[PDB]
Amino acid sequence: HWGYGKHNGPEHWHKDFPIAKGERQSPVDIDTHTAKYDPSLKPLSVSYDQATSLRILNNGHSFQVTFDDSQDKAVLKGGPLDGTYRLLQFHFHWGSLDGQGSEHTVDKKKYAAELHLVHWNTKYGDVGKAVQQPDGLAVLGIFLKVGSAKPGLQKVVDVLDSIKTEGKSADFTNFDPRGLLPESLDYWTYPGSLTTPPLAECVTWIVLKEPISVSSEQVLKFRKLNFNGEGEPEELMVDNWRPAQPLKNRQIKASFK
Ligand SMILES: [N]S(=O)(=O)[C][C][C][C][C]C123[B@]45[B@]67[B@@]89[C@@]1%10B81%11B698B746B814B562B%10%1143
Ligand SMILES: [Zn+2]
Repeated sequence: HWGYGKHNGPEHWHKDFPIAKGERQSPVDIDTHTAKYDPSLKPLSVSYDQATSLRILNNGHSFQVTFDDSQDKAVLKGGPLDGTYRLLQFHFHWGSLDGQGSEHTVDKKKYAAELHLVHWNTKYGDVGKAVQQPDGLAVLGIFLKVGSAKPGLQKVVDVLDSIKTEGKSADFTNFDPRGLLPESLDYWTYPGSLTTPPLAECVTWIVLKEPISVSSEQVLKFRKLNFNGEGEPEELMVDNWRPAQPLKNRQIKASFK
């Protein structure tokens, strides 16, 4: 039922998910001048050398690449985190035009898209249990700007024609998520939520300062996907982003000066 349209979009979500108006919702505007440099923050540890991608799926809200999270193969640790977080999946949010699409904003600037690498804390054993905990998930967010192509994204965009509509999926092995990362691991961090229903307040957000560049042709392939199932009226999967939510009683910390 929920989606991104006029009648079922983000302003409606609180009716099914009342935490939508809670105290630690995501995304937020990152006011770069108000973020506090915290010299006690550690460098982020991203260990993706043994990542095993499995499948790529159109879920009717975005597309996602799912990983084998049954062992510690692709993990996030360090930064603001305590313990080890396993990579479950990545997905994107994007716009109908290049001036919107990101969920987080930086001094009110919207990027063309935002990549989310979703990880869960191994202390809770499974993602279902982790979503019920205030430190259950760590999501690494990366902004996409339009310019030069990202070579490491191309394997992903080339299979999107095979998952056009909601419910389609395909085998998607040997995809290396290291090829989606920018040079710097400088980050902002704050406590927040899932940006899609159920909007659970379980996420340590880690948002990279450095965007990656993708080409117009790459982002145009995102915009050919459909929210609808095959046999329903065609509704392009664009503008699948939640807008910035109130910061309330939170401080955004920066790993860098
Ligand atoms: N946009 S985001 O905040 O990166 C989404 C983060 C969570 C994605 C993975 C999920 B959410 B809860 B638990 C796990 B199951 B249920 B719903 B289902 B989706 B998958
Ligand atoms: Zn997301």
